[PDB]
Formats: sequence, structure tokens, C-alpha cells
Amino acid sequence: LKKGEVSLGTSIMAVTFKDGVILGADSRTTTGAYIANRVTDKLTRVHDKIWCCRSGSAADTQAIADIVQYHLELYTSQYGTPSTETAASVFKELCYENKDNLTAGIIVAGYDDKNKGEVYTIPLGGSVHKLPYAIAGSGSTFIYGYCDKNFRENMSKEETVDFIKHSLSQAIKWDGSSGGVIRMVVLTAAGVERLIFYPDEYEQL
Amino acid sequence: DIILGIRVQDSVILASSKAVTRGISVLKDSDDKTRQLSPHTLMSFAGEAGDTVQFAEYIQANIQLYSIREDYELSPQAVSSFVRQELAKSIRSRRPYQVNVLIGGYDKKKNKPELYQIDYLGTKVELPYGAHGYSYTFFLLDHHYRPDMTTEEGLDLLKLCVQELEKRMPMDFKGVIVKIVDKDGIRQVDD
Amino acid sequence: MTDRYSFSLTTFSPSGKLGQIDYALTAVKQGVTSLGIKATNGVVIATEKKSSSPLAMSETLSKVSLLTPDIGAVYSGMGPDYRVLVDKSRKVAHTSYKRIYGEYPPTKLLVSEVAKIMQEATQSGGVRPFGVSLLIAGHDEFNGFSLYQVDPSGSYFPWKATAIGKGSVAAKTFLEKRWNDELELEDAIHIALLTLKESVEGEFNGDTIELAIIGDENPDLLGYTGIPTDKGPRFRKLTSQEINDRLEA
Amino acid sequence: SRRYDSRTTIFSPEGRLYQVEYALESISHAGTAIGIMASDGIVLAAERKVTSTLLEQDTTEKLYKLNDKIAVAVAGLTADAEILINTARIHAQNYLKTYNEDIPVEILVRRLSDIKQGYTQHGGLRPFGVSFIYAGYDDRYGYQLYTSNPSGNYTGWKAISVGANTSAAQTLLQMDYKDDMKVDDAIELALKTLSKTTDSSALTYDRLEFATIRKVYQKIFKPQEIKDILVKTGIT
Amino acid sequence: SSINGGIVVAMTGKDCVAIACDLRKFEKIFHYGHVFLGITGLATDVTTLNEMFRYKTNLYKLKEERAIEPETFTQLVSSSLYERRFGPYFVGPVVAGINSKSGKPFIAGFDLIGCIDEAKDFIVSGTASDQLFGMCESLYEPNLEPEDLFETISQALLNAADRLSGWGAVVYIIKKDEVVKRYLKM
Amino acid sequence: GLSFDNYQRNNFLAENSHTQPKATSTTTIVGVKFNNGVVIAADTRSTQGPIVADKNCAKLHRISPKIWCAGAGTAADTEAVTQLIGSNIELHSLYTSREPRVVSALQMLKQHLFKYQGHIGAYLIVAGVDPTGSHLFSIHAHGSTDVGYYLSLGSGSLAAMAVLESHWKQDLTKEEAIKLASDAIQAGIWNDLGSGSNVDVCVMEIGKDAEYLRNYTP
Amino acid sequence: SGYDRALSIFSPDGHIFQVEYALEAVKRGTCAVGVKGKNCVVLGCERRSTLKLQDTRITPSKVSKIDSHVVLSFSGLNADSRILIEKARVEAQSHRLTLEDPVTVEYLTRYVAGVQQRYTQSGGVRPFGVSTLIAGFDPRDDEPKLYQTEPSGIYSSWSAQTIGRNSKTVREFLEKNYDRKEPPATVEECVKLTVRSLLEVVQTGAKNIEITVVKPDSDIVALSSEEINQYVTQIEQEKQEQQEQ
Amino acid sequence: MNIVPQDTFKSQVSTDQDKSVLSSAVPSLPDTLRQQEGGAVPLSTQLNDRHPLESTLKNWETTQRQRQMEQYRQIFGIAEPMKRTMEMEIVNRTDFNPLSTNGSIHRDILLNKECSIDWEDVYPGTMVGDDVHSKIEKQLGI
Amino acid sequence: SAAGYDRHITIFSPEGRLYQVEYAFKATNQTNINSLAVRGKDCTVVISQKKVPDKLLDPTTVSYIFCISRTIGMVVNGPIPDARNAALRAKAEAAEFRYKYGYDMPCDVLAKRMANLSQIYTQRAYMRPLGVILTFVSVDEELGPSIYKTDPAGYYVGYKATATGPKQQEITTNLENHFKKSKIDHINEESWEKVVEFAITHMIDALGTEFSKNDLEVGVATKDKFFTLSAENIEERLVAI
Repeated sequence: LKKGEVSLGTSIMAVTFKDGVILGADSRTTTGAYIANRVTDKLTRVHDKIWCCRSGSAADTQAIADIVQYHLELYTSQYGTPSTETAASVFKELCYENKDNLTAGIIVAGYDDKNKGEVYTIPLGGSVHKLPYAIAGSGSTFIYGYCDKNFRENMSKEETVDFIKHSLSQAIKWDGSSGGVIRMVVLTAAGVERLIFYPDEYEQL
Repeated sequence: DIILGIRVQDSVILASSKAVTRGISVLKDSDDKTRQLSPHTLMSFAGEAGDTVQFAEYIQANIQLYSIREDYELSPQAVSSFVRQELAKSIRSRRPYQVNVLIGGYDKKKNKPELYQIDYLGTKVELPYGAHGYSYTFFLLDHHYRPDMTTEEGLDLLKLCVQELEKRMPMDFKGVIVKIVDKDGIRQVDD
Repeated sequence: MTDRYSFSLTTFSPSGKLGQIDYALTAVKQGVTSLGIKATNGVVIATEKKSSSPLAMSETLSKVSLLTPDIGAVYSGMGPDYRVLVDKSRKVAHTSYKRIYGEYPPTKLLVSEVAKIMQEATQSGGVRPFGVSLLIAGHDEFNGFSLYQVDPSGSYFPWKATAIGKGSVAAKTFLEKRWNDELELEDAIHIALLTLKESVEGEFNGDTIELAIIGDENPDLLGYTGIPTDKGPRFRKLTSQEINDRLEA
Repeated sequence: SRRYDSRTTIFSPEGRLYQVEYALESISHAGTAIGIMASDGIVLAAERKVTSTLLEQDTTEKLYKLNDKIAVAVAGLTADAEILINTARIHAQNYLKTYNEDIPVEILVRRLSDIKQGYTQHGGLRPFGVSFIYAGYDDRYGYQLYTSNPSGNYTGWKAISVGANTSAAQTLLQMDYKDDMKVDDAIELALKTLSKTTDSSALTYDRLEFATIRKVYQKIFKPQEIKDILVKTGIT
Repeated sequence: SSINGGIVVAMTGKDCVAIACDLRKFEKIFHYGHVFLGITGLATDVTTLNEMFRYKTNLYKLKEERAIEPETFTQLVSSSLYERRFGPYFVGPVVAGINSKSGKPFIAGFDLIGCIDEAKDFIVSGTASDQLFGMCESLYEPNLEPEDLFETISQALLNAADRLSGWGAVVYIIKKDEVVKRYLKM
Repeated sequence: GLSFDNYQRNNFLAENSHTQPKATSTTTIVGVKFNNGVVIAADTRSTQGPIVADKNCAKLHRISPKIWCAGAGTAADTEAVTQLIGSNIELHSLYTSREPRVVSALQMLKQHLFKYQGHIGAYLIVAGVDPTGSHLFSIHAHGSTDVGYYLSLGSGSLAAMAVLESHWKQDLTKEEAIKLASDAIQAGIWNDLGSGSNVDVCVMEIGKDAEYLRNYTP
Repeated sequence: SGYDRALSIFSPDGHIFQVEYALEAVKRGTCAVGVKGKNCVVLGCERRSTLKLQDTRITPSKVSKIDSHVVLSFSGLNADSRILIEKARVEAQSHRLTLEDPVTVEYLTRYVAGVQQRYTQSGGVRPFGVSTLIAGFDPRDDEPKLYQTEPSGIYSSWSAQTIGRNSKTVREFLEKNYDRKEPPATVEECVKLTVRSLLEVVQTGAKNIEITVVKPDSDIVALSSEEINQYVTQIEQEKQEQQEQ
Repeated sequence: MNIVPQDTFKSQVSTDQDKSVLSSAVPSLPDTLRQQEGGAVPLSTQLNDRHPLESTLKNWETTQRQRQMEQYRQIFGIAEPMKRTMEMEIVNRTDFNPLSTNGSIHRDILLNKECSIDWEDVYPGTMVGDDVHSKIEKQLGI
Repeated sequence: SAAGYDRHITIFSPEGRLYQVEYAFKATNQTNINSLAVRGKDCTVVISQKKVPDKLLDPTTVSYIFCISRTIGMVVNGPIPDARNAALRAKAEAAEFRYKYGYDMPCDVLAKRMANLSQIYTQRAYMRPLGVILTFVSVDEELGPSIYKTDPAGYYVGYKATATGPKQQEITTNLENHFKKSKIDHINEESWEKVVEFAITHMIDALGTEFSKNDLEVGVATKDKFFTLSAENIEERLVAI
């Protein structure tokens, strides 16, 4: 990490449920002890139903996301809608081939008519892992055990929303770089849905 | 590595000490710290071993090429400007090396002697007298310099400076090679 | 290796004439007529908008292009060459002058750059010379208003009033008798309209001819207010409504 | 023959370069330029062959300036001439920056001639097809007048002419030139030669370019000055 | 031998400018027509900049067929300085001149990478915090005659020199028509 | 492009006897977005270290007649980058024959700043209007961009941000937005030593020419 | 026939015709003769009659000093000779820089021949239409050296060689008047022989002859018009006296 | 698929690595006179003390071009990068202008930089060489 | 026919013409099929004629309409290999524009880009023009429905409506007469289906002898997406007059 950059210290979550996937994050961007931006949309979109959340260096992650969106546009022009695995592979290649110059970590959530929603994680270094759910960020370390004790396969939409809300609320509570509102994107067969939850709602949980 | 140059009314006198190497005993009669750029332009150099001689030979080759190509002799001012440009270009993309150059000539078109000094960064300055090496002698030159001095007076002043330098030096200071550039060309004084 | 080179396409004929340049001039002489007139208050550049198909939108293609806020140009010959040269000239106006001296280039220097680019294509090994002729009208502080003509060979000359294209000879003859040192911008516009009226075989209205002027500044076209020293653009393309109004009057 | 003229890098069986000869032949299609070296200055004159009405005669097609001491007269294609003139200006500025002195005329002439010769020795390059008359002053030789052709050869002259009527102009100069003429005599001789060798009815001011180099500064005559000189010389 | 360092003072008069430099030959002020430039710093970089600007101004005069204005020269100097972004010269330049078409005096200053610092009263280069900027500010009065401006700049140079030894100064007074060069061998 | 010559010579001079001359390091910059446009304001006092150099500095840069920006950090880098992006934007608008967009300038600036890996010290606030609406972005020197409604930058950015958090709401008029920006700049001036003097303002509204105001406070 | 359109095409009988055509281009140039003596080398060159208006202060000379001990004359296209001479001078200076020793005559001849050969190894280039004579002495040596180089890149060592236009007559004259067993002892005899050889083709005489004399320890002297005129007058007087009786 | 250029350092060195400038007396050694670099610049000094960003800036558009070609190969096939490289090579090889260094218009059109300016475009930047013949020899390989 | 050269490369004939460009233009009519493009109120419709002389050929694989991007559709008149080459290059150009400038590529900009490439092909001696005619149709967010045509000569221009093919004169004259009668530079219908029906009727009354669902190919561009109709959609449009 080059000196004087901006670090994406956040709370990133992605949970796969019966009807698709949900990607959630906070909205805090800090530079040391000062909150540079308390309203930040960290749910980066790379395709109509393929979204991602970034961590590490903001500039490197933004460049990688732009290149991945370009690649997916070319693929869609040629072959049509890509699967989440292809986007994860492009992300992994971009992160791994430049790991000596760029520090980047991605969490990719996607949906398609065949696989029915998937979550992939590319941590620092460039490895890729496919998981039923993923958490990342500086504030994730405080919810690990919680996330291991309340996740069930094939949950309904409401159960997944509540699980993500509770976990992100705890991460916000215990982490200094996590705060603000909770933003969630639901990817299902119907379409893309946006959800925002304010502090006065999740702080009472 | 001590070089001196004194400009008098009709000529330029350049004096250079014998070059020595650390831990090596050498006995020779030659001037390896001076190159004749042209029949009326002489150059003396002092600095790091290797780089300085390569630069001096490069400059001499370029000036000889110009003289052959144009069938004409460059003025001392043009020679000094070319040397300054090449020296600035040499350290363009590398760590600078220690080098100090005294260029003495006799402009035939102006019919007058000239002397220039260029340091390691490429700063060309026209001087009435100059020295490099030990850092003592500028006071002696200042108190005993006149713009209208003859060759003999300049040689006497150079002898006084050489004696003063030898006295402070721990008797390891060998002889000084002295050359005179004037209207008749470049000659060496064996006195 | 025979792949390291390519023989020159333009070569001297036994009579001493470069054949490709002459053929490019011949191609230019078959194009639609364009003209330029220099007045004491501005320079008028005019041309005829040809249309192979009546269903084509005439406003989508413009034969008059803004090079700089003070310099404009018109072409006669091949359209694609005009488009490529206009793009290159717009890029050069910024790379060579504005990013160096902090100001837009004069008319003569931009014309010289365009002429050099055009000449470089006549001494090459795989590109034919550009088959266009150029009329460039501009204004600069230290030289007033200027009009130049650039040949496919890369030669440019200043003109008081000139015309290129199919009816270049007739237009030049008409403009020889209708030019003087006391001419005004409005008189120049009227003379240009009259000269174009004798060259258009088909419908002659505001949607078949195109005009532009280099005159006084237009501060309303800057798009921002607050800086007195920021002069507005002097190049202005006359609308079809204004052309119709002038034709009626 | 037509089997040995399509390329610039092929010799004819007799040992002739046909493209270079065609480039030399192309010179006679341009206006006439005359250079005369006087005992205290240099005079350059040029006849505008392709000048008619409706042309801004105030604003130079044959006379160009390289530095404060060297000027050129052009006969041939104007675009190639501009290319070579910009190259010569850059070379003169480089010489001034390097040696802190003004470049001698012969060095610049030789550089341009070498460029011209190099352009005749590559398959993908055609000869420039321009001729230059160089008028310059330097502290080595004084005033000097040179000419260079598309082949890459250059020569020094006391009075030279290029263009469309070179033979007649050279004959007139040979008849009338004197080694002790002044600048005014050279101006009068150049004007008389241009008037005699012109293809127009009269030698009007609108079809002439004039320049002088004299003590050292240049002077490019404006149309009013040209008209005044024509009136003085009696040509009117 | 030494030479490095120095001071440059630029002041604006009624219809004239004054540019002054110190001196022990080697003068820090050079003119490219009716525009003057004074550079403080390494002598090698000063000479390099002088040669480059003479080159560029000669080419500009040959092409444009006219002299270069102070504003255009200021922009040119800024761009040339920014070209060496990662290898910048150890210099501070100051430009003075009179616009030959409008007559308004122009003075500007630059950092080592060509950031233009245009001041309407006066500009000090080399040393601007010890005894020069304050004394120039105290002694400055707007809209002075050329003689008054010359006296003010000479007084400022003397005050800076005092705060004795071998000292000289070169002062240029620039009007729209003629330029006066004076020495201060005091 | 930019030359790397004399890098070793400069390092040697710094390490042996010489000190490299410093570069101007530019000072409050603010941007406030109101219902039908944006306002970008900056302080006008520039100080050379601890000494005030000028009481009226134009720190507002122009990219397009309706796209403006204000920069902090190295002044030369900010000016050069803004001018280069403005030339590119003008060429692109001529090529497409359309009004330039703020997103295009943002993309160009981001890619250019990421090319040099943060060696160009320009931190920008870019505001503007285009056929798609009014936009306001913040650009970091390493090539990262952020979107917001009100932004502050510079040495006195904390006081300006406090003022903005105090008196900002979604529905604001042009006069209220100008007053809020002026108040933020004034707080940065009074409570910090890096800002002073007057304020430069630029207002860009949808469907109207950009209005540039110098010395709004007097 | 059809085999003369490129340098890379052999003819059925085994000739490259473009080389012959370059030699034909050479044959049009002015005559150039080189004579090797007992202790000197003399290079004579024929000049065209100068025109009335042509300047006579700055015209390039036929004989050029490549180095303080080596001179070079040419015949053929005058423009390519400048390129060859410049390359030779640069190579001489480079060799002196790299090896601290001035070039030998054979080394410079070989370099010029190599450049000429290298300019015949591509179809997009034109060979130099110049044939050169290189004369001098090896450093710290008293053996005269004279070499001839051809456009194809072939060089040879001669004792007396004429190249250019009407060179066959001068070559026959030298073959009938020069014997290698008895080279001229003095410089004056060599100069007289060179003048008499040149006068076979030169229409006017002293005003179309240029002579350069090279002697060891780098002694290169270009004769003036008066000396050549004296030689020509003496030769004409001797010829008239011999023809009288 | 690289964003920042990689492998910019030399792996081997020799005295005859610069094939264009080699001595004729000793072909295994470089020609110092014709290099025209200053006369005191050994090659080893080029291996140490370089600005870290110089390599990144010097080879930046090439890396993006290579990444674009790799993406085309992955998505479109071999034919698309083959055709792009063939067109670019034809355009580069046909051009030969010894008196200029500015690129052609068609090269910019192929590179999609018709209306793009960088510091390379703004800043495009002797006794021996730098003439037409040297460039002819370099181009033709003789 | 060219006399000497110009049979191989693109240089000027003595009359000042480029014969290779003209021959490439002539090569565009080999397919003997016609295409027609019209603009609706907020949509654009392209209709092309399908010919399947060989009964062994699979009809579903025969197509000359391509989806360059989400908003831009393209119709190619000419041989199919150059058609596919141009389609791939257009896709790459549109994606590169979107990546570089941060917004979707307009139709006119893509047409100008392809025209610049065609100019490169017409000027370079070692490159040949593609013997195809391209028609880009879309709904630009700043200009509404848009049709732009580019030819092998490097010339591009926008049309209120257009028709290209071996029988383009009849369709062009019929469209001109209709526009003169209705005095509107477009079609005053709010649904793209009615515009498709109008274009089918115009093609029927221009070419003659009608056609079935297997002899037609229809593409519709809206402000959201460009799509290509199938056999059932074309047949249903045929039913409604």
C-alpha cells in the first residue's frame, strides 16, 4: 500500500439465499480518524445482475472494476449474459497479475438462470474462493463467530435481510471505520432491488 | 591533482602537477593531464580517474573532426561552449563525477589570449586567472596580478605559486609541467 | 529485405510534373463549388450542400467546420479527406500552440501546419496525396482578417477573394468585377450569395447552401460570464433561417 | 528510356538517373530568381510567375529568411521549399546554441545539399525538385552567394540566375556584370535583366520580390519601395 | 566559482518597468527583444535556460514575423519549466516587459516548475524573507515616474546590500519606446 | 513527455551541498450542490509558507464553459492537469459535436492521475452541468474519485465541513447555496491560518450560462 | 536484358549489370590521376573550365584531406563524394579515439570499400556512383600508399592509376612512361610526370589542373596556380624543343 | 492482463548490445564518438539509480495495447488481434519521414487517439550523425 | 477499367478517380437483397429481405442484422464475411468508447468512426476497402431515433429514412412521395409495431409480389434496447395488414 493513499476500511457482506443473492455494505470512508465521506455507495456494479464490493486501495480497485466492466461489455456483445464465474475469473486474473503493484480485494455477487446466484471472494494476493456467504473488511473480524452461528442454507429473503442487517450493525458498532447507513442489493430472478437502512433502525436491534 | 592557469597580455600559461596513483610507483616524463585541442587551444583537466580522460579524449576527437571537416580552427569561445554543452550532457542521466577543466587559447581573429574554467556541473566562467586542486594561493595571485603583465612576469608569478604550494605539500609534490599558448601556437617550458 | 521499404507512389514525369498531384487537382476540379470573400470587417466562406438522396438530413453533414474560435475552413474535393484533415488540424492547434504559448495559433501558422501535413502525403511510400482543396478564413490580433487557399500539393496562398470547384473560373470572373477595398461584411455576404446563385443548378434556398463568417466577437456564445478579458468566438455559422431571410431581401 | 525511370534507385545503361533529371527539368516551370553579389552587399530579386489579380501581394513566395544574416530565393515547389527552410532554421539555431556563434553560410548550404542528395538515394523518397539561391554574410569569407539544385550539388557564384529563363539572364549578366559594382548598380542590373527576360508586357510592381543584405542587416522591400525603385530606374 | 545564488527585483511604474539584479561578465538579466528575464540559482541552469529561450524566441520571430509579447513569453517559460517536471532546474525566473500594443507594463514570477506568480506591485526573487521583500514593500509607491522608480529600486538595492564590500548592481528601466541600462558601481 | 533528465544530478546536489528550491503548494475549497445547479468557491489568499504572497488568487480552473474545478496541492501540477484535460474535452466535444459531460472529464482525470501513480499532487473538486444534469465529484491524487452533495478540501477543510454539516439541506436555492459556500470559506479563513481575504465563486445552473464572481464578499 | 533491373539478380553469364551501370556513371566524371613516387605521392585532378560569373574562393576542391596523413580524390557524382568523405573523416577520428593510433591507408581504403559495398545490399537503396583514389603514408612509416576503390566495394593497390573520363589514354601513357623498377626519385619528377599525363586530355592546361603532394610525417601540400603553370610551360618548351629536332 | 508494466529490467548486458552503434576497428566494443552522449557514459551507470516512475511511463500505452489484444484474443479469437497488429505494422512500415518525428494521422486513427493529447504529444522531444543517411541505414538494415 | 495501375491499389486515375473504391461499391450488390430503415416517433425499424435459394441451407443461420450494443443495431448490405468483420470491429469500437468516455456510444459517432476507418482503407496502398454498406439505427438520448449510413468510400450521412439494395431507387422514390404527402420527416405513431407494419407494407408495395414470414428480417431499436424479431413476430405483424 503506497503512502498517502485511501484505504477502503469497511464492512462487506454477501449472502446467498433460496431465491438469489444479497450484497450488503456500510457507507463510511475514513482517512485516519476523520470521516472523509459518510455517505458512500460501495455497491459497485459491473453487470446488470453482477455486483461487487471493493477493499484495499480505492484507485486500484476502481481501475480493476472499470476494466472488468469493459471486459463484460465485450463478452455480452459477443456471447451474451456472462455467468458470475466468468466475472470472478476476470477479477482474479486482474488482481493476481498485478499483485506486486496493486493492492486490491473483491467480493463478487451474481445471479443467472442456471447457477441461481453465487458469491466469490478474491482476497489480497489474488486467490479465489467460492462460498455460501462471504464477509470482508476491517470490521468483519468482530462478526466472524456471529456469522458462523446464524447462517442457514436456503433462507427466505426476509431472513437474509435480517441476518445481514444484524451482522453489519454489530460490525458497525465494534469497528471505528464502519458506520453510516446499510446498503443492500438483492439479485433474484425478478430483477435488482435496492434497500437502505438508517442508523435509527439497526441500532435498536 | 592541481591545475593552474594565468592569462597575461599576450599569452596563456597552463601548469599541471604530475599525476600519481594510490599505492603505485611510476617514473615517467609525460603530460597525461593535458590534451591539445587545437594548435592554438589547450585544455587541462583534473578529477576522478577514468571518466576525466575519456571526456577529454572525446572532446579532442570532436574538435579535431571539426577542424578537418571545415579546414578552419574554432575560436576559444566556441570550443569552451562546446565543452560546456558536452559536459552538461554527460551527467544528464548519470551521477555527476568530479571534473574541473581549464581551457586556454589565443584567438587569432581577435588577436588576444583567453582563458575559461568549467566545473563539474558545467558552469563556464571566463577568468583572468584560475586554479583547482588544493583548497592559500588566490591571495598571492590577487596581490601580484596585472592585466598587462608580460610572459616573463607571469612565469615568475607561477614559480612563486609553485614554490608556495611545494612548501605546504609534504615534499611529495613533484615537478610541474608548464605550457604557453600564444600567437606562435603551443609550446612547453622545460625551465 | 524487400519488406523494409516501399517505392514512392508520386514520381516525376518526363515533362517534370508530378502525375499524382495533377490527378488530385483534377479530382478537386470535379467537386462542388466553394468560395471565400475577404472584407474590411470579416471574411465570408460559402459552399453548396450537395445531396445524392433527398431523404438525407442536410444538417448532419456540414462542409464548413470550426478549426479554432477564430479560424474556420471549407473544402472542395473528397469528403473523408476533409474530415480527417479537420480532425488533425483541430488536434494540432492545441498540441503545438495552445499548450505551449497559452493561446490559439494565428491563421497563417495553422495553414502552414495543414499544408505541411498535406505535403508529407505527396512524398510517401503507400499513401496517395489528399484529393482536396482548402479555403481557410481566420482572424488574429496582429494581422486582422486573412483568407488562404491550400492545394493538394501542399502550397498555400493568400487571397482577397477566391473560389474552387467545378465553376471556379466563372466565380473568379464574377468576383473580379465585384471586389473593392471599401467592401463591408454585409456587402461581401450579398456578393457571395449572388456568386453562389450562378453555380447551383438545382434548388437554391437556405437548405442547399451553407455560409459562415469571421467577424466581430460573440460573447453570448462563450457559455460563461464573469471574465471581461475572455473574448467570445468570432467564427459564426449562419443558420438556414438567416440565409432564407437574406435571399428574400 | 521508360524502363529505367520509374524508380530513383536504378541506373540507366548509360549511367543516368532519370528521376533526378526530371526534377532538374521541373525547375524551368517556376519564376525567375536572380542573385548578384556586390562589393558591399548582396541583391536578390524574384519574378512572380503565378501572380495575378485578387491575390494579396503584400503577404512572399520566393524570398525567405533563415537567420539575421542568411536569406534564400526559391525556384520550384513551395511546400518542399518550406520544409527545407524550416530544417535550415532549426539547424542554424542548433549551431548558435552549441557554439554560441552564427553558423557560416557554407555549412548550412552543405547541410541542405546533403539532405537533398540523401533524398535521391532511397526508393521511397522522391527528389524535392526545388532550387535555392543562398545569400549570406559571415566573418570568414565575407559576403557569399550560393546555388543548390535538386540533385544535391551546390556552387558559388558572383551573379547567378535560376528559373525559366536562366540562359538569357546569364547572358545578360555576363555582358553587364562588373566586379566593382555597388548595391545600387546590382539592383538596377537585376531589374533590367528581369524586365528583359519577363514574359509579360510590363514589369509591374505586383509581380516582383526584392531583398538586400548589407551593412550587417537584411531588408525585404515592400511594394511601395519596389515601385519607387522601379520609378527611379526608369522601368516604371 | 561561487556565482550560484542572487537576487532579482521587478517593479511596475506608470508606463514603465524596472528590473534589477546584483553583480560582483556574468549578468542574470537577458533580453529577447523588448522582454527581459532575470534568473536566480545555479549558474549552469541559468545559462541553459538563457540558451534555450534565445533558441525558442529566435524561432518564434522567424515564424510569426513579429516580436514576442511578455504574456506569451511568460506562458512559454511556464511550459518549458514544467517540461522538466522530475528533473527541474534549481532556478527562480522573473519576467518583465512592456506590451508594445497596449502599453500596460507586465511583471511575473515563476517557481522551479513554472507556476506563474503574477504580482501587480513588485516581485522579489532569490531572497524574499531576510531584508528584501519587506524593504521593497515599505519603499514601494504605485504610479511612479521612471526616475522615481529608478530611485526607488536603487534605494532598495542599497538597503538590501547594507543588510559595504564589493557590490554592484545592474538596473534596466523599460519604456514602450526606449530602454535604459545603468550600473551601481558604488 | 515529461523529462527525467538531471534526476541523478539533482539527487547529488541535494545530498552534498545544495537545497532544491521549493514549489508552491497552494487554502479552502468548497462545492455545494443545489436543486438546479452547483456552486464552487475558493479562498483567494495564497501564502508562500508563513508569509502571505497574494491577497487575490484565482484558484478556480476552467475545463469547459460549464465545467469548472478547484485544486489543492502542487499548483503547477493542478494547473497543468486541468489545462490538458480541458484541451482533451474541447477536442472531444468538437469531434462529437455535442456538449461535454462531467463524467467524461472525470474519467479522463482519473485515468491520467492513475497513470502517474500519485506522483502528480493534484486534489480536485470538479463541478459542472451538462444535458444530463448537475454533477459534483472529488478526485484524489492517486486516481480515486468520489461523489457527494457538498465537498470541502484544503488546509481549512474541517471548519468548512463543519459549516456544511450545520446548514445544508436537500432543497436549496442559488442564493442560499452561495451564502452557505461563502460561510464555509469564511469559517475556514477565520479558524485557520491557511485561508484569508476574499472568495472566488462560480455558479453553474441548468440551461443557463455559468456565472463567475470575483471578490463576492465585498 | 531483363536481368539489369536490380542489384540482387545475376545474369546468365554471371554479371551484375547495375554495378556496370554505376561504373558507366563514374566514367562521365572528371579525370583523376594518382602517381606513386620513391618518397611521395602525387594526386592530380582535372577541373572544368570555370565560368565567368562563378566564384573562385569557396568552390570545393577535388582533393580532400581525410586525415593529416591521408588524402582522397574521386571521380563520378560530386554529391556522393561529400557523403563518402564525411564518413571517412568520422571513421578516422573514431579509430584514433578508440585505438590511440591514426588509421593506415589500407584501413581507410577498406572502410570506404565496405561502405560502398554495404550500399549495394538492398533493393531500396542506390549505390554510390563514385570511384575513389586514396593516397598517403602509414604513421611513422616511409612507404607511399596508393589505392583505388570502385562502387561495387572492390579496392586495389596501384603504383599509378587514372580514373574518370578519357582515363584509357592517360593509363596507356603511364604504362608507356612509368616503370616500377625506377620510380621517380624526387617530388619534382613525380609532379612533372603527373602534369604530362594530365595534359593528354586537358584541353586548356594550367587552369584545369589541381595537384596535391603527400610526403611522410604528414606533409600535404596543395600546389598553387603559378607552380602548375611553371610546370606546364617547362613541359611545353621541352616538347617544342624535342619536336624541332 | 497487466495494468502496470512489468519486467522492465535488463537481465543480461554486453559491450555490443547496441548493434546500431558499434566500432569498426574493434567490432566487439561500442563507438564512443558516434554515440554523441558525452564521452564519459559507461553502460553500467544505466543499470542503477533510475527514477521508479520512468519505466512505468516509458512503457504504458504498450501495456494497455497488449492487454486489449489479450482481451480480444480471449473474447473474439486469434483473428482480431492478428488483424489489428497487421494493420498497425503495415501503417508503421510504410511511413518513412527522415525530417520529422510526428506520427501519421492513420496511426492515431487506428490507436483511437484522434482527439486525445498527452504530454508526449505536447513535448515531442551534432558533430556526427542525425542525418538522412544514418536513418536510411537504420531503416533498411544495411 | 483501369489502364495501368489502379487495378491493384487505390491511387488516382488520370481522370482523378479511385477505381478500386468504385469496384468495392459495385461489389455491395452481389447479394441481390434490399434493406429499408425508417424512423418512428420514438423508435427505429430496419427490414431486410431474406432469400434462401438452397433448401439444404438452414434459414435461421442466415442474417445480415447485428446487435453492436444495447442501443445500436446495424444492417449490412454486401457479402457476409466483410459484414461480420465490420460487425466485430463496430462492437469493439462501441465498447472502447464506453470504457474511455464514461457514457454510451451514440450512433453518429460510431458511423463517423467507421467512416474514418474506411478513409484509412481508401488512402493506404496496401489496404483494401470492405465492399459493404453499413446502416446504424438507434434511439440517441439527445437526438431521438437516428439512422446513419456509411459506404466503402468513407462517406457517412444521416437519413430521415433510407433504403439500400439493387432496387433502392423505387423504395427511395416511394418514401419521398410519402414524406411529401404527409409533410413529416418521420412517422407519427406511438408504437413500434405499427411502424413495423408500415415498413412491411412499404416494402411490399415497392418490391412487389409480397413475401411471407420466412422471406423477411426485422429489427427494432427503442430508447432502452435494440432487438431482432423472430418468425412468429414477423408473421403476426404480417397478419395485421
